[PDB]
Amino acid sequence: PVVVDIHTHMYPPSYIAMLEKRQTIPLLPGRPLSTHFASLAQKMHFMDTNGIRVSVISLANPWFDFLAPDEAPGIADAVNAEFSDMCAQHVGRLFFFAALPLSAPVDAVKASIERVKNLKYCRGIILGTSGLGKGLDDPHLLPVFEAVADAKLLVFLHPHYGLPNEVYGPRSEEYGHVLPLALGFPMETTIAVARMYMAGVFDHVRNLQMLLAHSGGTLPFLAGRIESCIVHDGHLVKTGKVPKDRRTIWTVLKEQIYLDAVIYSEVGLQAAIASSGADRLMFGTNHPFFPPIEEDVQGPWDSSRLNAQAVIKAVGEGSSDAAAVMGLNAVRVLSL
Amino acid sequence: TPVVVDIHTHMYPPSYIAMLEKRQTIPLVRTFPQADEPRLILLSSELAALDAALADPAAKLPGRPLSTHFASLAQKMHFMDTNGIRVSVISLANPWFDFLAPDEAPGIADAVNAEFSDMCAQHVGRLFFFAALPLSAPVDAVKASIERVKNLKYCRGIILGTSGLGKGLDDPHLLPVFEAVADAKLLVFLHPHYGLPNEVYGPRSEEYGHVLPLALGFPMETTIAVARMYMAGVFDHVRNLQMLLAHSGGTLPFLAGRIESCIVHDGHLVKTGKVPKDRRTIWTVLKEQIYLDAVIYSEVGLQAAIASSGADRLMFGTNHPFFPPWDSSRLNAQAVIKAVGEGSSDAAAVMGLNAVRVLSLK
Ligand SMILES: [Zn+2]
Ligand SMILES: [Zn+2]
Repeated sequence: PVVVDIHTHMYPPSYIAMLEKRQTIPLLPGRPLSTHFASLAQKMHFMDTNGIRVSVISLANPWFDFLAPDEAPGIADAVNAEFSDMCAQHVGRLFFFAALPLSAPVDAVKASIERVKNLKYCRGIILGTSGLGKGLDDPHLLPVFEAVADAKLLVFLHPHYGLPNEVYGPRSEEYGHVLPLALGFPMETTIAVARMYMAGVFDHVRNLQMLLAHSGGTLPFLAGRIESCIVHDGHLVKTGKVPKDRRTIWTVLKEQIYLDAVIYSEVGLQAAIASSGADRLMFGTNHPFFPPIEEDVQGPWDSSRLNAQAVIKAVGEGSSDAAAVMGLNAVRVLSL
Repeated sequence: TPVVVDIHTHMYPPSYIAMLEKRQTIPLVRTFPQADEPRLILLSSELAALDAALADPAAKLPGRPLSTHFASLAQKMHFMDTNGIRVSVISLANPWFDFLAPDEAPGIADAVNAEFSDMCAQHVGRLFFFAALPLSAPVDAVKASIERVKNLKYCRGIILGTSGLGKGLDDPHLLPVFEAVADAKLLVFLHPHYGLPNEVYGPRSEEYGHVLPLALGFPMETTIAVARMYMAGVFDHVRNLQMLLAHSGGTLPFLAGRIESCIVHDGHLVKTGKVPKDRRTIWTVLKEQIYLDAVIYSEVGLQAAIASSGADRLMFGTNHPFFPPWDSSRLNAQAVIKAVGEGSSDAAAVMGLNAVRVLSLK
């Protein structure tokens, strides 16, 4: 009964080092930074306490997107080295998603892909929605998707930019970070994957595999609506973009898309399972972003247990589908 | 045998269309040489396609085709008879009266609402309507329109967008409007229109047609609006308020759990005492003050909507006549057969009986 967490983050000491040369951004305001973000000891302590055996860690947002094109490749190389080295400290319990210097020229990005492919304990790539600066449906980004897919690396798509702040209205500050995090993040994810599907990225790179943060954002709920809008669209019909042999979003959700379990609900989880299948769901925690305010921070976490109990509500404890989502799927797909 | 009710179905009265035919700014209706039917242009996402069509008469046709079905009450009844729909609760479609000048808004709103009442009178027992409010006008002019539609025959609720008076739905100046509507026992039908700022769809948005604004922008707009209402405490401040949400609440049934998790873990909210132990959760609101329409186009969506609000709070809709190829009305009826089952009490409830009870359709 191996338990694997595929949605878990760290800010390495080398990453925090360069964060304190900037007074622009990254930064009462914002989040408070603790040892849980930086200390690998605190990570393994969290894993032991919460019954987690193997973690596929990844750098948290904003990654390297804010960096200048000249410094970004060098910084990405150093941070990815740290990740590989951190994984070697606890062999068999730690793997990682590498981050790419997407603010650098395409050549440097493709060179990074070749390097991280040959880094120990690396099993994939984490990337945001901005791409090279014009989203994931940017034609210049196709050779990047092709290189990542050929390298046998899983793409972990993660939000950061959310939606433009105006949408939340002039009272947004009164609700804390609830609106950007609860809505902005999953909506950003959905738009990005929709733009990918509409541009035909999945068709052009059919070996590409995609893991989606927060159960696809809202994708499992909006998939049917997206399909209906596609088949009825006059512009797409006239231009011959909708033939009979066209791969529907449901087919892509079951052939090329994986979903995480960080949805905090059995309602949402049931929708995601019915979208991709119980074999294509993977348990996550989003550690260390949601710590208890009243309860002890060094003990068990509320965010991790809510996602765990939802699985038991969805597929039942003891069954093959439960052991798969909780870890055995990640072991299978990410070669652990 | 059980009565079928369509609660999501639209009309533009002829006078409303004529008003749009002479607009040079969105919303508008424009006739093109290469098309028989005029073009309906309602959205900010259509702005670029419009300007390109005016400069070059060879470019793709902007907006959507304006069929006769939008203004035809006869074609509405024909559609109902063909699909076995006994009752339609009709509503003015977006953008309603939002774009009207503050001075002329209440007068036009009063006239159009009276037309809708007269339309329903042509087919007694088969047509009811949601009214629209002159929300660009001062609050007292809005209030005056509420007590007017309160007295109108066959009026069963209010349809409104997400902009409110201009500051959204969490604007405290809008609270008395929610109160008045709730005190009048009128169901509020929240409906999308504004979507999301066009930049989120990227520089290739034109290549995808209407898919992204309609399939994503609309439901996301709805979700942000309701979340803003909820976070502001609108459901606590107006306890008798009942809300019908278009397209199964947008994304709300899927995101509800995430919203809840973010609230309890929000440091700023907990410290300011905005998260008490006796607070009404989003789950509670979804079962007490929120109804959802059954226009989701999937069994996955509908099942999630049923789990969130309950079968007694789901209501069948078609979005007639925004579906030109009649098949989406059959597709949305088909999902009910798989989710709860054909012939059951739950199906009969979703398909019409819930609407009969909640809207007092007699
Ligand atoms: Zn995360
Ligand atoms: Zn509609």
